[PDB]
Amino acid sequence: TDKNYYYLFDKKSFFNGKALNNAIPGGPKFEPLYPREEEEDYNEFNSIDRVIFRVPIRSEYKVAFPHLYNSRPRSVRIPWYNNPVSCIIQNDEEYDTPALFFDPSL
Amino acid sequence: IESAGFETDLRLSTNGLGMCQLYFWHKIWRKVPGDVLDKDAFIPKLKPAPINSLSRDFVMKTRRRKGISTGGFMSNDGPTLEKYISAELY
Amino acid sequence: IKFQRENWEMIRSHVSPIISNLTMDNLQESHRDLFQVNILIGRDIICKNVVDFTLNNGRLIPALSALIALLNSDIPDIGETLAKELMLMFVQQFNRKDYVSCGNILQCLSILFLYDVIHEIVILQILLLLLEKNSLRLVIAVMKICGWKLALVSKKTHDMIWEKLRYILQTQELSSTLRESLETLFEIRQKDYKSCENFNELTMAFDTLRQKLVEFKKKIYLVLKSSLSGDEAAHKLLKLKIANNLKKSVVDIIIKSSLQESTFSKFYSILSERMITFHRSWQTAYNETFEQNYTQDIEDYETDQLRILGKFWGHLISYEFLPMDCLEESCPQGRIFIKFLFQELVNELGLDELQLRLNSSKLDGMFPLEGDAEHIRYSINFFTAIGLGLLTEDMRSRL
Amino acid sequence: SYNGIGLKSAKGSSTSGHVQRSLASNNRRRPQGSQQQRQQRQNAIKKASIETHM
Amino acid sequence: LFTYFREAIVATEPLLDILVKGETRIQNRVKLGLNSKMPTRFPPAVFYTPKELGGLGMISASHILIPASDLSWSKQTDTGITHFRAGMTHEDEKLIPTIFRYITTWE
Repeated sequence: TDKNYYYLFDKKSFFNGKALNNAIPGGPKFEPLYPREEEEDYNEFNSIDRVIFRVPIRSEYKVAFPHLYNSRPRSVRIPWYNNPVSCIIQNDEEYDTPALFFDPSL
Repeated sequence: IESAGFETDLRLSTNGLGMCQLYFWHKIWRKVPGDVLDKDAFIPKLKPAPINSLSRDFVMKTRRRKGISTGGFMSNDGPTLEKYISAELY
Repeated sequence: IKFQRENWEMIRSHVSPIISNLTMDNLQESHRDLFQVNILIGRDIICKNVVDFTLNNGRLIPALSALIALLNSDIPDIGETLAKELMLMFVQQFNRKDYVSCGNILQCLSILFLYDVIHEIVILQILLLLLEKNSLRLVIAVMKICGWKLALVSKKTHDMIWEKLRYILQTQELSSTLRESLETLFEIRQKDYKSCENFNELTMAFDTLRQKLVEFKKKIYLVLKSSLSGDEAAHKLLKLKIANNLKKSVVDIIIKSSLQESTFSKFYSILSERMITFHRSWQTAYNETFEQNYTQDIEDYETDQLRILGKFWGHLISYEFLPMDCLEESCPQGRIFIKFLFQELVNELGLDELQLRLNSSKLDGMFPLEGDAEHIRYSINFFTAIGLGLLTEDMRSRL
Repeated sequence: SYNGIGLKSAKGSSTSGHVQRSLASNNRRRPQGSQQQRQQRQNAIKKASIETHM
Repeated sequence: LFTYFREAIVATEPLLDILVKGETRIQNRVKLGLNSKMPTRFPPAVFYTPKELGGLGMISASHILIPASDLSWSKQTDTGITHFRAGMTHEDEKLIPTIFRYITTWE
C-alpha cells in the first residue's frame, strides 16, 4: 500500500536503467541502447588525476538522478521522488488506537 | 562532499520508509579533516583516501582541475625569496 | 524436635551463605549447593533467604526468579509462599513510601511472571494501583521488566495500561521526570523490550528428589587448481567461509599443494597474502602453520620441496608477516630451509635494508646477540655458507 | 552492469555474466590500517625533525 | 597458447575472455554435432572426462572466474583486481581445474 516502496523499481526507473545499461541488481537487464564507445583518449576531464572518490557513485544513484550522475544520458525518462507513508492497519480486531507510535508531549 | 547519492541510498536502505532532505542555510563550514601541506599524504588513487591526508588530496585535485599544478604529481607552497626563509628555518 | 530445630537453623545459615555468594561467575555451583540442602521443612527459611537476597543483589533478580521457578516446579507450595511474601512486601512498600523496596519487589514480581511462577493478573493490579496515585516511577520499570510477556499473555490489559499512560501524559499536568519516564516507556513499546510430625518422611522425599535431579581437502585442492591467479583462489576459499577451526587445516593443505608443484610459484604467496589481509584468524592460522613447519614438519620434506617452502615463507615474511622466528643440534633440513628463507628475504628486500629490518624486530633466534661462549660461532659459520654480512661485526663485538 | 563493473551485456560473452565481488578487493582497500606498517616505519625513520609590530 | 605465455596470460583480460569464448565455441561444436546445445544435457563430465573414461578430454581454461574491473577506470589510469566476473558455465559446484595451474610460470 506504501507507494514509496517502488523506489528504483518503477517502470520509469527500469527504462532509465535500460538506457544507461545499468542494472539495479534486483531488477532486469538488457542489451544497451548505445554501444559503449570507449574513446575518452585520456582527456583532462573525468581523469583520476582530477576527480575525488569520497562517494563510490553507485549505479543505484544513476537511475535516481539520471541527468546528473550519469554523463551522456540518452532517451532517459524522469523518475519520481516521493513522500513517506505512515499507514497503520490493525490485525488484532481493534478500533482507532495509537499503537505503533508515541503520544504528544502536552 | 559525502552527500552524493545520500538520499537515494537512505531510501534504498530503509525500503522507502525514511525520506532524507539535505540543506545549506546555516552556511555551516568546517575544517576538512587531515592536514594540507603534506608531501607524503596518502596511499590510494582509486579509493577514498585516509582522513589525515584527506585535506591534502582534495586540495591537489582542485589544483589539477584548475590547471594550477602542471603534471601528474605536484605540490603547494609559498613563492618568496631566500628559499621560503630557508624552509621556515628548517 | 531439638534436632529438627538445629537442622532448620543450619539450613537457614546455608541459604544465607548462598545468597551472599550468588553471582554470574559461580551461579551453577550456587544452584548445586542449594539443591544439596533441604527446603521443605526449611521452606520458610529458604523464602526468607531469597527475599533478602532480592532486597540486597537486585541486579541478580532474574537468577533468583529462575531459581524460584525451578523450586516451584518440584515444590509448588514453597513457590506460592514466596509469591505471597513478595506481595506482602510490595503492599508494605506501597503503604510506607518505601520506594526502593517497591521497585525491588515489583522487579521480582515481573521476573516471576516472566518465568511462569505468578500470574500476570497480579502485575496488572499492581500497575492499576500505581496509576491511581499518579506514580509513574514505580510502574515504568515494572512494565519494562514484564512488557513483552504481558503483551503475549494479557494483550488487552497491556493495551489498557498503555492507554492509561497516554492519558496521564496528555490529560494530566505531569512532572518533567514523569513525562520522561512515559516517553521511555513509549519508546520501549515501539521496539517491544529490546533489552513437624512427618519430618523423617519429608527428609526421605527430599533426598529422592535430589537424587532424581579428506573430501574437504580434495575440495580445497580443486579450488587451488581451478583458479587462474592466486587472488581468484583466495576469493574462492573465502566464499567457503570455513570455521576458525579449519583455517589451519586449509593453510596446511595449501602449503602441501605448493610443495607439490615443481618450483615456487607466486600464486600461492599471493593467495596467502590475500587470506592474511582478510582476517586476524587467518593470520593466526598461518602463524600456527609456520610454527608447525620449522618445529615438526620441516625435516620430513625432500630438498627441492623444502627450498620451495622456504621461498614461500620468505615471500610471506618480506612484507606481510611480522618477523617473528624461533630458531647446534637443530641443523640439517631445518638449517637449509632457514638459508633458503634468508636468500628469499635478501632477494625481496636488499641486504642492508633486510639486516636493518631484522634488527628492528626482537629477533633472538636468527641472530642471537649475546656471545654465550662461542655458540654464535656456529651461526656465523652458517651465515658465511650463504653470502651475508653483520656476522663478522657481531663476532668482533663479543671477542 | 552495476557499479560500472559488471560485464556490459549477457549476450556474446559466452558466459553467465555473473559477478561475485571479490574478497581480495576488501584486502586491497584495507591495509592503510593494517602498507600501514611500512608507512609507520617510514615515519619513524624521518620522525625527529614581530615585537615591533605588537 | 599457455606454454608460450604462461605467466603473461594472467594479467591480460581480453585473452582470458577469448579463451572463455573460444572454449565455449569448441564445446558448442560438439553440441552442434548432437543437434542440441541444451546446457543440462552436457554436464562438464562429457567434455573434460578423459578419453580413457569415454569423454572428449578437453583441457579447459574457461572455468576461471575472470577479473572484471571498472572499465571506466581500466583503460584509463590504474587498476586492481576487484569484482570477479562469471567465467564460463553453470557448474554443480564442479571446480574443473585449469591448465595454467599445471604449467610452471616462466620466471
